[PDB]
Amino acid sequence: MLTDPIADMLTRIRNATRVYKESTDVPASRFKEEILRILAREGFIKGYERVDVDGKPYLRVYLKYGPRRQGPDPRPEQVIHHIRRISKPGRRVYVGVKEIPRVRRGLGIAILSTSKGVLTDREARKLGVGGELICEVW
Amino acid sequence: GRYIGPVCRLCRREGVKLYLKGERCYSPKCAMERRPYPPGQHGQKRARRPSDYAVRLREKQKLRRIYGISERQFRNLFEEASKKKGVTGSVFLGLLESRLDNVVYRLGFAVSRRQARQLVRHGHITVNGRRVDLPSYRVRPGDEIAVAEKSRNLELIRQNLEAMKGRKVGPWLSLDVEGMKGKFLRLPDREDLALPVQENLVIEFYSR
Amino acid sequence: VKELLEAGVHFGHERKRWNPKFARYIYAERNGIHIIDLQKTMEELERTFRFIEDLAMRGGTILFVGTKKQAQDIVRMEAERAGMPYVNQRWLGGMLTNFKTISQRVHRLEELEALFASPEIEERPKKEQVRLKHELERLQKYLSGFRLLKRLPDAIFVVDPTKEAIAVREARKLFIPVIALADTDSDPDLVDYIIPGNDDAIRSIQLILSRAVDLIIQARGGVVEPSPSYALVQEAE
Amino acid sequence: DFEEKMILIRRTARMQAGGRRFRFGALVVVGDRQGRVGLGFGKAPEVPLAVQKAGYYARRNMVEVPLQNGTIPHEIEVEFGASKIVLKPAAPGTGVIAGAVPRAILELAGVTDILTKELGSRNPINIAYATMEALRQLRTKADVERLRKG
RNA sequence: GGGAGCAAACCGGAUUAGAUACCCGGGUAGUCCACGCCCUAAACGAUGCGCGCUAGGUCUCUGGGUCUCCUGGGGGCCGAAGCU
RNA sequence: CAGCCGCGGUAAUACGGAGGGCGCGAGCGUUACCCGGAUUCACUGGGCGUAAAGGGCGUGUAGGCGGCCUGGGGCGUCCCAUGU
Ligand SMILES: [K+]
Ligand SMILES: [K+]
Ligand SMILES: [K+]
Ligand SMILES: [Mg+2]
Ligand SMILES: [Mg+2]
Ligand SMILES: [Mg+2]
Ligand SMILES: [Mg+2]
Ligand SMILES: [Mg+2]
Ligand SMILES: [Mg+2]
Ligand SMILES: [Mg+2]
Ligand SMILES: [Mg+2]
Ligand SMILES: [Mg+2]
Ligand SMILES: [Mg+2]
Ligand SMILES: [Mg+2]
Ligand SMILES: [Mg+2]
Ligand SMILES: [Mg+2]
Ligand SMILES: [Mg+2]
Ligand SMILES: [Mg+2]
Ligand SMILES: [Mg+2]
Ligand SMILES: [Mg+2]
Ligand SMILES: [Mg+2]
Ligand SMILES: [Mg+2]
Ligand SMILES: [Mg+2]
Ligand SMILES: [Mg+2]
Ligand SMILES: [Mg+2]
Ligand SMILES: [Mg+2]
Ligand SMILES: [Mg+2]
Ligand SMILES: [Mg+2]
Repeated sequence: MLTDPIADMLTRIRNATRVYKESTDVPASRFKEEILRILAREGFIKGYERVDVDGKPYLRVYLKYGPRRQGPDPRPEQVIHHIRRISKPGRRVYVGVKEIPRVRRGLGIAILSTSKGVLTDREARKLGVGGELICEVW
Repeated sequence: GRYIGPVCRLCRREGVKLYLKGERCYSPKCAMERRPYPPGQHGQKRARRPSDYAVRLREKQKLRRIYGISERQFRNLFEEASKKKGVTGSVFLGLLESRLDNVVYRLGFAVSRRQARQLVRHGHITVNGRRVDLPSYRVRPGDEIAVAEKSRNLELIRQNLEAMKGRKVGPWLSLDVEGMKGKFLRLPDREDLALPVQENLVIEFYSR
Repeated sequence: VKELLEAGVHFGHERKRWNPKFARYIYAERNGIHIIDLQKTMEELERTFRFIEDLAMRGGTILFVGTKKQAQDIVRMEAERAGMPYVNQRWLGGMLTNFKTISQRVHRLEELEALFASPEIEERPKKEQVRLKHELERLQKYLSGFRLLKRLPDAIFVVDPTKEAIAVREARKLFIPVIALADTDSDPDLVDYIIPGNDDAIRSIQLILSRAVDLIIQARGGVVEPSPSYALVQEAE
Repeated sequence: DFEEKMILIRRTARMQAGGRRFRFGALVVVGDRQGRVGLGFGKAPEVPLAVQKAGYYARRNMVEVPLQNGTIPHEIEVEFGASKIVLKPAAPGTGVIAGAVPRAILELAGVTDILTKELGSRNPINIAYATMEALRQLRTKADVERLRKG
């Protein structure tokens, strides 16, 4: 079994980029979707589509990178420089609004899920609600 | 108390022109003229390269030595400054220069940094009317820093207000010379100031 | 200019000793051998030639590299054909990278070269006059193409980027770009402007490389007068 | 033009038939003080001859530091050897709150107000070396924008 | 119980300054078996179990298929990214 | 002498003195004690192949942890009001 799907997606992504794949299948949840979705908003992937990989639903996640480089090691800059799961099964994590953290004195995100839905920090903040810190992506 | 010793010899220590004694640490005699090198058996001899500390330290001892004050006294207005809003460095200087034993050296009345001291202490000065015999008095902005018509009629006062005919006053003061008064207008500013010192480095010594 | 349908000289090389990064440039594997998709080749060729063109007409210089004796000569020739240095015998402990000094060679090549000819040739003992003829003889071997080189070169053109990779590796530490005729046995990544197809096999080294020279000369100041190098294809068969 | 500043200089000892065979090494920063910094490690027989060499290597390994008002865009932690360096950026009036190495790299970046911690190996060579690939790493609301853009 | 060969202890023989040892000729417990105890270890990959991910090449064991290729399971070398 | 490192077997900047020098200043120094440095107990924030560190293995009880879709409840969690 999996232990944390989320984790696992994020990782599957951390893993994929780090060697410049084009696009990786993660297997699909509604939640899972909602998260991917935000990466789009903020431009961390190039997006995702639902696919059926032998008859079981997944989520191809078309990652995105910087431009070919100059000098030894022509390897793109990462866009997704950092992705870390925060809440963890059997270590849950909750922020209320005054607590919601500020990611890279401002340059990336936290993803929270709130009773109002999967948001960014600046998203939940404005919207004025707190919740479960999922992850943390610059 | 305060220091009380070879001053135009610290003129010499930091290695930089220090104003403390007046006409003389002024008039080809404060030694940074005659022997710019530092006091003691090892004066001309080359020194090994200041340790990252040393500097940090000197630059403070400088600033202090300058305003004739004790580190105990010194720090307290530091602590104040960092606690206070806005660029710490400045406000230190801000407050330093807000000292009356300075407000008076600034405003001419006596030549020297130590003179405005023993002139305040011995009574001869007033602020707004009331007298103040405390060097450590924190002049705000509004304050008429005066001579006491009581000593007013004195040799050392005439002389030194007479030398102050013609000369100029820091932006943040109005040395009126008729009623021997003198206003203190707004808190001075790093930019407004003279100082032979790297205030940004003084801070750096107290991050210890 | 430019050429089409050169299946009749080249298509692809090397068996299953590949590099998966190359992966994309492969079409399918026939009888365990790999077979490049020239069609992609064509796209790059342009993107690449476009790059030669400009640096040609800028005034600027290519450096050619084959220490491969599988193509040791085509280089010397096609690089003589464009007034452009070549390296041939073996690449060298930092030719570009330590250049300053690999250059102090050419210096004491000239010094020796024209210290022959006539003047004072023999004002010195002889246990030492066939020793110098040796030091020079040697400079002759590998420095010959490295001669016309005076500053750093504004390109590098390689045949086997894997066989010389101490060349490639070098380029980049200095920010110089890399052209190469790289095939499957090699690392696409570290080539800037790539020619997919045969590290090996005269047939194709010729065709390709020589065209590259077509293009250096053409604009710059010359015309298209078939090269004396098709005549060392007929010397393998 | 440039300021040369040199953190440390050391004595590495070789061994030989008949005894010790000494040698020297130098750590150098070069600043413009305006976003350009250099790190040099300079070894050779003679101290001077070292710093010298350091210098030269310095100016070739150049790091272009996006300042932003005496300070850094956004915190980093960086991990060279098990030297770890923590950089966090501050309001003017803060100071150069670092030690030793990581200071006179920022000092010489023309940084003025920033906060540092070292954790792990204290070793300068690496603590400097880290500090660099720390800077080398920073990015700007701009720079970021540019990556994600669509 | 069993006891052929081996072999702690132990008897002798060499050997060395000594030789309570390496060498030698013997030899009891033991080593074997039943049943009960002991629970130790360089009990070692000196690496806890599980699930997911992330280039390859090569050699080997055993299995399936449209069989000098493909696909599964195990042991082994090199090696991408990465770690240290 | 000495906090640690390590100083003295007739050139000791380290012992004792003197000159000078640095720091502070009606104080200054020693002791002891608490935080700190010490991410050296690591929640923020550490480790366990060779540095200290995987349990001889397994079975399995408490406990911890849980795949995909829908619906109800609102214990966790979140927001606002309010009292304290
Ligand atoms: K025996
Ligand atoms: K540890
Ligand atoms: K179990
Ligand atoms: Mg402040
Ligand atoms: Mg580590
Ligand atoms: Mg340590
Ligand atoms: Mg350090
Ligand atoms: Mg028995
Ligand atoms: Mg026997
Ligand atoms: Mg015996
Ligand atoms: Mg079969
Ligand atoms: Mg296997
Ligand atoms: Mg294998
Ligand atoms: Mg590697
Ligand atoms: Mg003592
Ligand atoms: Mg003596
Ligand atoms: Mg001694
Ligand atoms: Mg001492
Ligand atoms: Mg002494
Ligand atoms: Mg602690
Ligand atoms: Mg151990
Ligand atoms: Mg084990
Ligand atoms: Mg163990
Ligand atoms: Mg259970
Ligand atoms: Mg669940
Ligand atoms: Mg529900
Ligand atoms: Mg419900
Ligand atoms: Mg509730």
